[PDB]
Amino acid sequence: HHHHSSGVDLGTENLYFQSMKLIRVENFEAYFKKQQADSNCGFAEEYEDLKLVGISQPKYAAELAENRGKNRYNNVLPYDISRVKLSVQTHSTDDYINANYMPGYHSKKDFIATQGPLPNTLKDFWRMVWEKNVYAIIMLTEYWPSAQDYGDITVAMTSEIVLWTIRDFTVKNIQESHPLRQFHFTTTDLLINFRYLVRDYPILVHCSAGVGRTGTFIAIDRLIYQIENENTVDVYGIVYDLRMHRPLMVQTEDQYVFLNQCVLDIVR
Amino acid sequence: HHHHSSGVDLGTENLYFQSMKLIRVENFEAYFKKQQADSNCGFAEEYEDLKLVGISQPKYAAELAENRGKNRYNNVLPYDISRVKLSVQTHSTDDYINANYMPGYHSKKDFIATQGPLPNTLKDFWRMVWEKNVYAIIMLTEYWPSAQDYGDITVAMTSEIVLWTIRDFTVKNIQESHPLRQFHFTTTDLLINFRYLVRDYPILVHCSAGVGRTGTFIAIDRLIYQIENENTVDVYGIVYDLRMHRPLMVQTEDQYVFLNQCVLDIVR
Amino acid sequence: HHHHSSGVDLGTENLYFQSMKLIRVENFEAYFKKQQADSNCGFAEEYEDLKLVGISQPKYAAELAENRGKNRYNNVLPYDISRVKLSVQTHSTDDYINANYMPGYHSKKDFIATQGPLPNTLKDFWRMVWEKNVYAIIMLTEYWPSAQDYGDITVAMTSEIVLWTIRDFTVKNIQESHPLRQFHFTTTDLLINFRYLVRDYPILVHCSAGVGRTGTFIAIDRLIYQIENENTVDVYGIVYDLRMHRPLMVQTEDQYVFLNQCVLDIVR
Ligand SMILES: [Cl-]
Ligand SMILES: [Cl-]
Ligand SMILES: [Cl-]
Ligand code: NI
Ligand code: NI
Ligand code: NI
Ligand code: NI
Ligand code: NI
Ligand code: NI
Ligand code: NI
Ligand code: NI
Repeated sequence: HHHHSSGVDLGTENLYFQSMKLIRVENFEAYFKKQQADSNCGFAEEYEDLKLVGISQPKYAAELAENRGKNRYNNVLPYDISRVKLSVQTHSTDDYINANYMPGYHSKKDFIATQGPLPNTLKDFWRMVWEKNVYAIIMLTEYWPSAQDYGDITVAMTSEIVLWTIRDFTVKNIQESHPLRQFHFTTTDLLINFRYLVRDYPILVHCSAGVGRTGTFIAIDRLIYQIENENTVDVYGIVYDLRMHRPLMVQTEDQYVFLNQCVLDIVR
Repeated sequence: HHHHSSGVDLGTENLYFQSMKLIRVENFEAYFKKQQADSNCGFAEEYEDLKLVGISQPKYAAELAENRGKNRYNNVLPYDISRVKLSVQTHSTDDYINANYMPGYHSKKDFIATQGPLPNTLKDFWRMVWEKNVYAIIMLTEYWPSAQDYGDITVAMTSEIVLWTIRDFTVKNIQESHPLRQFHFTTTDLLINFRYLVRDYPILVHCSAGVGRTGTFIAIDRLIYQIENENTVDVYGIVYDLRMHRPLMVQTEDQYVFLNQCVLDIVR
Repeated sequence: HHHHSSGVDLGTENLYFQSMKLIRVENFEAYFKKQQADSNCGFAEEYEDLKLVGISQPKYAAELAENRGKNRYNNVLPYDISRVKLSVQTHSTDDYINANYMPGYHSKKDFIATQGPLPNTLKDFWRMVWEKNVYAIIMLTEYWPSAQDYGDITVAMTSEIVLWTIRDFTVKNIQESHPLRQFHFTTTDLLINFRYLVRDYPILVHCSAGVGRTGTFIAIDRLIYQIENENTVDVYGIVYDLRMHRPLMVQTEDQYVFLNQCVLDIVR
């Protein structure tokens, strides 16, 4: 615990000053109207203000020569500070998975946001799932046994209900097993509903780059907790916080604006 | 959790090195004598050593053009890092109140230190009281209904005992209510007694600028807890910590020296 | 809670990136073989990589003119950030003891690592023991009453079993008493056994400079907890963390390599 003087770390200064924008829930009606005017231009400004948040943070792991083929996109790289570090065997660079711990409402490790695994990273994906005791997966878009072995880990599917759909697997170290529930997702009703569905039961959330839909989902889960326990809304401040842990969370003005659309609904 | 190398933030370095001065309570007699000698000159040095603590911290919110009329004094401005951020409606700058969270003995949000509200900030004052769930106010010197509405908040007075005096109000959102107890204060006996009085029952503490009497009060409350649970005294280190969260806490050598006078008494 | 941008504090950057090297316990057999090859050369590289960790941290207290005679060696000085600060009487510099809080598995104050006391620091040593509520001492190599007074503290010996050996003392403020147990230590069996012995019963650990054997002991205690609760090993990351709080913890390649020898055993 230390405070910083002005001038040391500009990023830290942004954080103290304008990292957050609280609205009481009983004023969100009036406020949402204000921002959906001149065609969303108010939300476009909040969204533009967030654009540089957290992008100055180091990402050495992700940029090493050996870890190039483990990243789906070159512009979506995990920040060193929040990345998920796997165990090691042959060299340090085994530890790498394009994945970050994201804060939820209750703690900082509530989520792992990650990209949809590559052919050459499926082994690492399941390793991550086992090592970090992952019990739920949220697929927001075929890396699973329709049992298959992936490295030192064996994955068996044990239930499939197609309605979104729900799947149950067992993950086992081939040298001990935990069970897993994956929630596969396929108006704002559907998103809000899909989440309340999910919440009955570290939550790994992936879309394709692990950033747009992934961010919208995590965000809405947090907003809902804040709407039920506090009686307030902070879309700006949640995305800010997500950006401080992984780049591009909520990737388009439309997703940002859409989050706000979901909130406006819950509030009625 | 990170440690800093030397040279990064001199303020942080001061904090690691000489931010604190512990005296066992059974040695405070001997020590107090030492500092009240050559006419208080020992306490004058501790007091001079504290003079620059925390003043290099950013205060952007407080210095914006729109927030000028919300500050009673121009030399008492809240640091960004600890300021109380209110909810928003028309623009960001609604969030502003000249107020800081101050640490108490038990946590960092134990107190809010603030200035005595201005005519144009009474609405914000009551909003702060409601939003941040304030149950006690400590007035250390007429912003209350002798019910009145202040913005979206309604304040009714429900009890007044004049002895110091004690008042009870109800604060209500005009769109849910909590009750409030205000302790209005009017030798070191009176201060020590006024506090023990207060403690039976986030505590908002205000004098005029929210800094001298405000700091002396908070400080003495902490010292007393430290004297009862630890068996030690750290006046220097408490003021240091208060300065790291709001400027000028304990504003004159006389208040500092007076805190020490109160301690010397409790110790007998 | 703040993250830092790249470039602010290189030490902090090292911490985010390569501060840690996790091995699942069921892979340590294969990994240990790899590092004991070309005559320990793999462990020599891990050990060389750790050599600069934490050495850029400020140590003002330890370097002041008045505190020179309180340090056994001039190259083993406590970092300001973790040093143990004693109470004061005649001036600030009374607070000084060549000692640092070291993190254990459960918290950051689990250990105090310190040098074997000097003739002119025995008073401070016992003061530290009393003030910081020390219940166990681990001697890893005659500062105790075979009752003697040391400053304002009286130390009586109450039990001595010679087998390593175990001693019990009572420490008393001569102006209240707690009891104390000292564990005096005299293959990897003996170290692992000596620890399990110790653990039945802030733990002060000292060798001569408070750094080699001291570090090996603390480290092995942490590794064992990590092997029992996680099912993993991180020798590199534990020493790293110890170096961030006191210099030279695990002082030779042989101690580092020996820690790994102890782990390899437990794993069988
Ligand atoms: Cl973090
Ligand atoms: Cl703070
Ligand atoms: Cl620390
Ligand atoms: Ni800390
Ligand atoms: Ni912390
Ligand atoms: Ni603070
Ligand atoms: Ni942290
Ligand atoms: Ni630390
Ligand atoms: Ni920092
Ligand atoms: Ni904090
Ligand atoms: Ni964080």
